[PDB]
Amino acid sequence: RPKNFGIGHDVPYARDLSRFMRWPTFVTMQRKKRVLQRRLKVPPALHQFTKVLDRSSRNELLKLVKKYPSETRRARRQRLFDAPLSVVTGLQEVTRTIEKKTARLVMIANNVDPIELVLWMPTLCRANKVPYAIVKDKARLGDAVGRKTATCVAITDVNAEDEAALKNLIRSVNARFLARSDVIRRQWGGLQLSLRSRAELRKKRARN
Amino acid sequence: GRFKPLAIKKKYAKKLKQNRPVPYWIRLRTGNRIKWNEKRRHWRRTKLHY
Amino acid sequence: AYTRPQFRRPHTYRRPSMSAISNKWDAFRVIRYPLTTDKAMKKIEENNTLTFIVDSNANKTEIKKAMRKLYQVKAVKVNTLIRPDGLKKAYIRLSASYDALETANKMGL
Amino acid sequence: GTKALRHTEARLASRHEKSTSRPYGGVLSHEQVRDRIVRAFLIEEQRIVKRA
Amino acid sequence: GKTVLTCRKGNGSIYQVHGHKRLGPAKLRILDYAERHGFMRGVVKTIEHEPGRGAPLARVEFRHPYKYRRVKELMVAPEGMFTGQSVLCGVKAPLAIGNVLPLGQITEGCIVCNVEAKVGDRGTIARASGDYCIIISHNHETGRTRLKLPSGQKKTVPSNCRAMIGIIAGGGRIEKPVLKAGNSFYRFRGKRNCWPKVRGVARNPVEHPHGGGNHQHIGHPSTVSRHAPPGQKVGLIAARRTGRI
RNA sequence: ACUCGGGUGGAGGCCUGUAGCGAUGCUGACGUGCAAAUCGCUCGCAUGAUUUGGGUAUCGGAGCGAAAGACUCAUCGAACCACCU
RNA sequence: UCGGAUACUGAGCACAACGUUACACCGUUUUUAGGAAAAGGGGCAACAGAGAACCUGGGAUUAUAUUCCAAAAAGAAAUUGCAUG
RNA sequence: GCUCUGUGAGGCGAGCUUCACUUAUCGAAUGAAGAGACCAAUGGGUUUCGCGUAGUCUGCGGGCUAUGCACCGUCUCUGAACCAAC
RNA sequence: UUACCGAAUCUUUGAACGCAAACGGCGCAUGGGAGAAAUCCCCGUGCAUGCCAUAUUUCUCAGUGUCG
Ligand SMILES: [Mg+2]
Ligand SMILES: [Mg+2]
Ligand SMILES: [Mg+2]
Ligand SMILES: [Mg+2]
Ligand SMILES: [Mg+2]
Ligand SMILES: [Mg+2]
Ligand SMILES: [Mg+2]
Ligand SMILES: [Mg+2]
Ligand SMILES: [Mg+2]
Ligand SMILES: [Mg+2]
Ligand SMILES: [Mg+2]
Ligand SMILES: [Mg+2]
Ligand SMILES: [Mg+2]
Ligand SMILES: [Mg+2]
Ligand SMILES: [Mg+2]
Ligand SMILES: [Mg+2]
Repeated sequence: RPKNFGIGHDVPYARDLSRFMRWPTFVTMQRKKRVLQRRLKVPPALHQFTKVLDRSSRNELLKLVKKYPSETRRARRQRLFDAPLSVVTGLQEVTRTIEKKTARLVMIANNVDPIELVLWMPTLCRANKVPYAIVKDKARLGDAVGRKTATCVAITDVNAEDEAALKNLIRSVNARFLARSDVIRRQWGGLQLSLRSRAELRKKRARN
Repeated sequence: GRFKPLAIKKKYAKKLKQNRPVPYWIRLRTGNRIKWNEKRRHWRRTKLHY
Repeated sequence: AYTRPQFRRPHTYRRPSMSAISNKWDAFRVIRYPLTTDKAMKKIEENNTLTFIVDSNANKTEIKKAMRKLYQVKAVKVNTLIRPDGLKKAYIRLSASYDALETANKMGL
Repeated sequence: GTKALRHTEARLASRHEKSTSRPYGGVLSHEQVRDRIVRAFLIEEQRIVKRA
Repeated sequence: GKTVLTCRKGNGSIYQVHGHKRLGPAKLRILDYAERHGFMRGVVKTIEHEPGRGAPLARVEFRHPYKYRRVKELMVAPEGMFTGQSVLCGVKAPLAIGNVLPLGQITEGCIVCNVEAKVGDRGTIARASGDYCIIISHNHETGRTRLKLPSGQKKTVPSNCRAMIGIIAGGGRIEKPVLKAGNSFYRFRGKRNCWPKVRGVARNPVEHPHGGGNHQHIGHPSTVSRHAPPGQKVGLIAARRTGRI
């Protein structure tokens, strides 16, 4: 029992309308907030968070952070009847470790509610010459530290078994940021066309 | 006419049983002041427009 | 897999959610006092029909259930009126099996 | 075939009191049904021919 | 002074359109995908009089594009739009009376009605009875046809704009003299509290700028400035010339 | 060529005139009245832009007016209430 | 069983939300809006519109009756709910 | 006038206008009901993250500009109609 | 009986708030009651909006937001 679906024949079976549906406002706006900031010309200070550590490099580093967990509340109490090495976490603690330059690698998160919290941080590691890397999500620095989000993480120090595992990462990290610090302080980002308007331009130049 | 919310009927009912001469025995109390009811109402005069 | 022009919020689970005598209404609050006017005395003997001022908020079915309990007798019908004065007045007619006369005199009337 | 029942009594009326036992019986005049039965058939027969 | 009647009509109190018996907006069908890539056949069902309006409105019944239901829809009728007529709205609608097809696909010189200025706005130009607008040019390179508005007035609109074919029905209303003050009582019964029109010179000095004085006369030119504040902008407004022509 | 009889029909902000709505004249009665605007006769409209109940909307430097500054609760060339006072 | 409400919609109104306002005692009347609880939020607004199952007789009153009447209901109905064979 | 106000390409003159652009903004329509693409780039870069060429740069890890590979990327003059037969 | 004050009682409403309202109207849910050949009927309690907190055994979800 085949059905014609020409216009003005059989009624269509209900095709997906997600693309043309009227969404809840918070949906339309998080979509547009993301569109808006690709297609504006972002500043080099803020664009640098769009550039980010290569994931094969990232995945290596977050596994390192996971190797040096902060002690859990159950154990910290238990230790204190008398600390284990762990990653510095927290914007305030991590800020010191940078300034005191005790930090020997730092992991700024890519996304942050006000990027202002961390927007300065890459310039601050670049100044103290602390290796640093931006990384995709504060949620992953989150779970890596057992927090549900981490704006930052600091590998201030490590056991001898992981010394080189850190060092190659520090140079696979500042290879992309701290080494490129001259490049990073330059690249204005954004200005991406919509691919609904890139293709329109792909074809206008196709026709001329 | 017939129409009355019961709330209005309760009010005219209120004013109706309130429209009574003072009891005789109340005047015989010590220190009594009341004689006539000062709040007697008559439909042809004061109107309880409800 | 949306198939409406506009979004609609999804079903989400929803969890199900001092007086010793709370029922202040009562057979004794409903029925008040039998009425003893001579329109009502015409009904007890001629119509097998007790007359009562009865609580003004009481309804007819409650007045039946109250006669059944106070005076132990069935009321074939109970057409109430609320008096111009504001009291409600039930003319309850008893079932023929129940005399309205034997009962009213049993009632001290 | 239909009676001018008030809807106050239409609920209590027999079903066929408000219709004839024909397709579209309570809705269309017999000619109006036949207009369709033709128009259904003849129009489809032209479409079946427009494939040729 | 005191508020001028021109200003009070803006409160739109007593001065609102009547329209209880009005059938609703008389528009073209929603600019569906079907309009944009084919056509929708709707049969005209019945030609109504909308009170307060000259043109008859038609009741074309298009089948709903996306669901099993039929969508009756109301638009001011082109003349010769009989009931049972099958209207064809859509981009590749055939060019006939009553059909609603893209304006840039209508032949140059043919006359159209119920034209829509903005694309998709559902028909705003040439809707009054007898009215129409000839298409006077296409410009396929820029996709904007011109057309002559029912007033001697050229206008460019996109060819994607819909238009209906033919004159709007009910033309020639105005030709018949009204004769009776009572006859014009009813044409405005279904319209608004527009009528009778008291002359402002017959009004008082409080009521109107023209009002008052012993001989009833305007005291200053009746040709008011465009920038005159409301309550002042009475008489001939921003008039470029006066006089019989 | 489409005219002359005769009927038919019942048109009209058509006519006479009730009801109803008015309100011209007597400058009549009354004029500390029946009445803080009424009475009498006369008169005007009375199929209409008519009259009318209910509901509802629009008011105070505002409303509403077929326009008399008319009307907006006996109050109007700016209601009434209170207040400043 | 009458009328009204339960239970219509109408000119209309306005809660909600949202917006505006120094301020909601404003405005739209749906809400830049996730309004389904088992496509366009809730409500109100007509005792003359829509809706609407009952009639008579009475020897039945001082006063009510389409309302009262008593088992031969003076009687005769229609109607709603549930249930019953 | 300024501001709202961004982006490219120009020219002119000592930041001004043309021209395109599009994310602000504005108007419209809509029950936000079918936009573009696949037809392929003076396009993109997190599973596409990568290679190769020349130029330069280097925190020796790679970068950057040009450039070409790949990959993102690919399919074709009134009737009735729904409730599906990966 | 007076005076005082702890325990209560405190009807319809009212910010009034379950929905209305010139309606002593009408709900849904919960428990009770009477009752009755269940339907009806009375009763109690909850049921407004906004917002904050919380989901303490961590509720159910939505987004071509970010990632994985
Ligand atoms: Mg009097
Ligand atoms: Mg009254
Ligand atoms: Mg009664
Ligand atoms: Mg004058
Ligand atoms: Mg003036
Ligand atoms: Mg003159
Ligand atoms: Mg003059
Ligand atoms: Mg006449
Ligand atoms: Mg005459
Ligand atoms: Mg004057
Ligand atoms: Mg309405
Ligand atoms: Mg109602
Ligand atoms: Mg009625
Ligand atoms: Mg009734
Ligand atoms: Mg009488
Ligand atoms: Mg309440």
